[PDB]
Amino acid sequence: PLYVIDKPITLHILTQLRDKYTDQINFRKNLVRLGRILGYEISNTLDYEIVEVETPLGVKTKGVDITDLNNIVIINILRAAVPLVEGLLKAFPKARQGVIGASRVEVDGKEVPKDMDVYIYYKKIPDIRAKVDNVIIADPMIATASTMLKVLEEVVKANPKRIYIVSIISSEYGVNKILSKYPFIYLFTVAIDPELNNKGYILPGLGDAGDRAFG
Amino acid sequence: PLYVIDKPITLHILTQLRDKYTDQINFRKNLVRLGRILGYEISNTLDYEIVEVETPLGVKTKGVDITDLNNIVIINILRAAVPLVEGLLKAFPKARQGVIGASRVEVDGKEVPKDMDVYIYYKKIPDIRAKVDNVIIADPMIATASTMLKVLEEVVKANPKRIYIVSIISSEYGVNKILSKYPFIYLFTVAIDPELNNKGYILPGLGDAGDRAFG
Amino acid sequence: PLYVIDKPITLHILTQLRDKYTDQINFRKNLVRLGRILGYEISNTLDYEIVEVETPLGVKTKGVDITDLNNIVIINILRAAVPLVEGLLKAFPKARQGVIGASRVEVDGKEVPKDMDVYIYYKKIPDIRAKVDNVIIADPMIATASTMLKVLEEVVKANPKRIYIVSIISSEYGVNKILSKYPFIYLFTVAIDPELNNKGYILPGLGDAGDRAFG
Amino acid sequence: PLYVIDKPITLHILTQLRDKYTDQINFRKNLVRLGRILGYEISNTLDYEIVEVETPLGVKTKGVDITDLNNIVIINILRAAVPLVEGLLKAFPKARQGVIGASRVEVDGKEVPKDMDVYIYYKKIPDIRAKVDNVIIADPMIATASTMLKVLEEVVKANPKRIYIVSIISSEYGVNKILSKYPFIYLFTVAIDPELNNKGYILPGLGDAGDRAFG
Ligand SMILES: Nc1nc2c(ncn2[C@@H]2O[C@H](COP(=O)(O)OP(=O)(O)OP(=O)(O)O)[C@@H](O)[C@H]2O)c(=O)[nH]1
Ligand SMILES: Nc1nc2c(ncn2[C@@H]2O[C@H](COP(=O)(O)OP(=O)(O)OP(=O)(O)O)[C@@H](O)[C@H]2O)c(=O)[nH]1
Ligand SMILES: Nc1nc2c(ncn2[C@@H]2O[C@H](COP(=O)(O)OP(=O)(O)OP(=O)(O)O)[C@@H](O)[C@H]2O)c(=O)[nH]1
Ligand SMILES: Nc1nc2c(ncn2[C@@H]2O[C@H](COP(=O)(O)OP(=O)(O)OP(=O)(O)O)[C@@H](O)[C@H]2O)c(=O)[nH]1
Ligand SMILES: O=P(O)(O)OC[C@H]1O[C@H](OP(=O)(O)OP(=O)(O)O)[C@H](O)[C@@H]1O
Ligand SMILES: O=P(O)(O)OC[C@H]1O[C@H](OP(=O)(O)OP(=O)(O)O)[C@H](O)[C@@H]1O
Ligand SMILES: O=P(O)(O)OC[C@H]1O[C@H](OP(=O)(O)OP(=O)(O)O)[C@H](O)[C@@H]1O
Ligand SMILES: O=P(O)(O)OC[C@H]1O[C@H](OP(=O)(O)OP(=O)(O)O)[C@H](O)[C@@H]1O
Ligand SMILES: [Mg+2]
Ligand SMILES: [Mg+2]
Repeated sequence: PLYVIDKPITLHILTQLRDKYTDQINFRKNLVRLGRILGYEISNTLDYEIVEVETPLGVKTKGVDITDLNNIVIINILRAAVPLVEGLLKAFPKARQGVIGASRVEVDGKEVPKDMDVYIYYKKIPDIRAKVDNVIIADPMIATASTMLKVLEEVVKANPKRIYIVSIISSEYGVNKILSKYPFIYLFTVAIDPELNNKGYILPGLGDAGDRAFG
Repeated sequence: PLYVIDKPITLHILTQLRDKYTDQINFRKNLVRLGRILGYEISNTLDYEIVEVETPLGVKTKGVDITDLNNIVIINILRAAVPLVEGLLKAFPKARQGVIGASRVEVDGKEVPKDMDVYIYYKKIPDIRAKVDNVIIADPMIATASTMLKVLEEVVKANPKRIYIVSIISSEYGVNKILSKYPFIYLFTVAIDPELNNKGYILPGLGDAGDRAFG
Repeated sequence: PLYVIDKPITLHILTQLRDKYTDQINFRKNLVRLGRILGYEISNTLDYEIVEVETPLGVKTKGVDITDLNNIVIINILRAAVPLVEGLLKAFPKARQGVIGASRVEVDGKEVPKDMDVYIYYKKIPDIRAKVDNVIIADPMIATASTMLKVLEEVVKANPKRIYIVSIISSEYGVNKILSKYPFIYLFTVAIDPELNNKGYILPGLGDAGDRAFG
Repeated sequence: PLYVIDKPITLHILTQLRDKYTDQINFRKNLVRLGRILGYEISNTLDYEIVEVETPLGVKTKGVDITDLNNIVIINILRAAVPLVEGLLKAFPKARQGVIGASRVEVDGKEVPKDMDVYIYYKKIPDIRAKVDNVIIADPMIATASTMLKVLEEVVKANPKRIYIVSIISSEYGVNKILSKYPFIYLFTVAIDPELNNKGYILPGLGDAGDRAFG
């Protein structure tokens, strides 16, 4: 399932992020912001049940309860996901948090075509309850999806109820590469960019979210 | 224009607010929360223009810019709007803030039928630019709309570009009373309750938002 | 008890507030900020008890518990206290909130000397438990103290355990006028300005906090 | 320079963190909280200059300006520092952010005495301006200081103006091991615990801040 959250509010922030004349304080702050907005979108897609409450004037009345806000396992993909996951926690307070690190298998002869043999050098995920939890992998940029797919490779094994992916900008290539392989995946993103260059950088993109937000 | 923002996320919070076993910290915090969510809805309805930005890799590209986030005049209707306006400011940072106080013309013989001759005892609004600003009157509860209409009576005179109304719960009666009189009004609300009793209290409602949030 | 919280961090923000080239977003945001900082100062003066907790490795160990964070009644003095009280709530989540409005008894012949016969036109305070609660009246500016003293006049009657006053800038005159009358009062403030002019405006002051923050 | 920020407000939160009956939402939230409080302490120790501003009524007047809030390089030591650094950013918005990962040189024969040959497997620090920046390394727990010293080993090389260390709980052993080696270091911490066991765990401590906050 593809969800392209391109409303005015989100395209407004996305524009600020794109703009290179946007300093670090603002670039970082916008990541957190979207995190909370896309965090809200995913919320309106989670499993909920109808409940009954009793108002003050004593009137038992129906209501909704997103019981699944109790089964959230967010997975922070360093280094740029951090700020994104910050805003995500504002929507999923009850989430356990996984941390993952991945590096392109250092080749030597610049090759990044469709695959840069990614490799995990850090992994710390809480227990994922099979067919119960809703895993949410966060990473602002999905370019060649080498990273994402490598992370998924491991998550899929846990067999959680649902698997969500939250990115700001993902590439034409990267979105199809993922969904074709894992069609049951709920992929949320704000914009889907046409192409990526021969270095794996997304175009038009927005530069390096990691350095833009940290350095 | 009526906008009933009844998505799962908003009906979820609304349910917590309804529930009388919800303490003050949480009841108040949920008002602020919705304020920011309904603040986001109104944002996706504001006038924006297409802009062009230059990414880092040097790619001039299109984007949206809600220029109207610059022309916002929020109007806080004491006493319960305060918390609501708190979250609203998180969506409209550039807004000037009006403060208003209204009291039912103290009669003596309990009468609240369709009108309780409301009266303004406090008023402090910034300058409202005719046909430029977008006025946003905030008040969680719209019951008989005596208060709202009394406030509008004064705002309409300013002749702003648009006029929005943000309420959590508004009554069948109160919504129609307002829109029939002022059809051009963008009325945002989460739920619209069937009826109000003979004291002007909304049913099923959620009790007194003012005392629930303050006392 | 006078507490002049003039540390670098607070004098830094106070300076920004003083500066007239500080827009509304920043001026307002700094009020909230100080609110939370002065909110922290008052916290280190509240009654607490020593407690014992059991760490994970199973080690019962001592700790402090500011039990009095449970007995807080904040009193928001319109119109400028609002933003200040916003940050104050971030330190005292468990506080009930009073709202008060006061106006100089509209004379005609500009007189503001030592007294401008203030008058309350709005009042909504929760129940204040005698000798239990710690009342905290918030108002960024204490000039002639006509407002403050008028508000206190009513609060003193409740006979709460303690009474705190949180202001950003208070005048030489206003501070002494209050403490001399009510010596048991814990008055917190960042700076105490030399004098106020013949209109009741503080000098050097920082202008109208109300219009600076709202309009 | 040792700074033990053991005020009631900080010992209050520290107590909640110690307490094993404190869930994840609250344990994590308290880390962020302290981050902002200890972030404020360090602020009152930074180099500032006296400035002059012009109030509204037109009165040039003195003020303080912590110019050094412009030269902050925070260094997040995974995995627990994340939440701590979250609150730290609320005090140092203008900071560049370094990320570091360290692992005990996997031996085989449980030995952790005074040194567990630590090893860095991840490092991404922005440029540190020699004798200009104020580096702030964040890590809630300083036990044997193997991690801290290993991180410092690299930071010292940059020769920044000042080097701060922000921890919640640090051990008798770890504090002296660091300051003896690097006496010019400004070490901030809330509590200093007596001893650590033979596994490197602090006593009384508060358990694993990483798993307490993430899993
Ligand atoms: N039990 C508990 N939950 C908290 C507390 N603080 C935050 N939370 C939860 O964490 C979520 C996000 O919290 P924060 O990081 O403080 O975010 P925020 O900017 O305050 O956002 P909102 O609280 O939604 O307005 C909230 O929606 C709450 O569900 C706390 O002190 N206690
Ligand atoms: N220029 C400026 N704008 C600010 C500052 N702090 C907040 N704002 C603006 O005010 C809005 C809401 O700010 P806050 O009350 O801090 O809300 P928040 O919980 O931090 O929410 P977000 O900043 O959106 O994540 C933001 O979206 C900003 O546009 C500040 O220090 N400087
Ligand atoms: N039980 C409960 N308490 C909350 C919640 N959100 C906030 N609080 C309390 O309210 C205080 C201030 O909350 P906020 O207005 O969200 O402030 P904040 O900017 O998030 O500040 P901190 O939570 O202290 O980091 C906190 O210190 C909490 O004690 C919530 O969802 N549940
Ligand atoms: N220019 C700019 N600075 C911002 C903005 N939002 C936050 N900041 C800065 O970042 C700091 C911490 O911001 P947040 O993470 O929003 O923290 P917060 O809970 O809102 O805390 P306070 O803003 O201090 O009340 C602030 O003190 C500001 O200096 C923004 O929209 N624009
Ligand atoms: O889809 P892919 O082509 O794999 O690219 C996406 C990933 O690459 C970048 O991380 P990087 O390794 O540059 O580290 P960073 O997190 O510090 O940016 C980016 O932050 C994503 O994590
Ligand atoms: O549509 P209406 O029938 O006019 O009712 C709605 C208004 O009444 C209540 O205010 P109240 O006067 O009770 O003061 P409060 O703000 O302290 O609740 C409520 O908070 C609204 O402001
Ligand atoms: O010590 P005093 O001389 O009485 O002055 C202090 C009070 O005066 C101002 O309120 P104002 O009536 O101007 O309304 P405002 O809250 O909108 O600023 C100020 O905001 C204080 O509330
Ligand atoms: O002073 P030391 O004895 O070196 O111990 C302190 C460090 O050890 C822990 O990290 P850990 O390696 O357990 O990973 P974590 O960050 O996930 O807790 C802790 O979070 C500190 O980072
Ligand atoms: Mg909060
Ligand atoms: Mg903010």
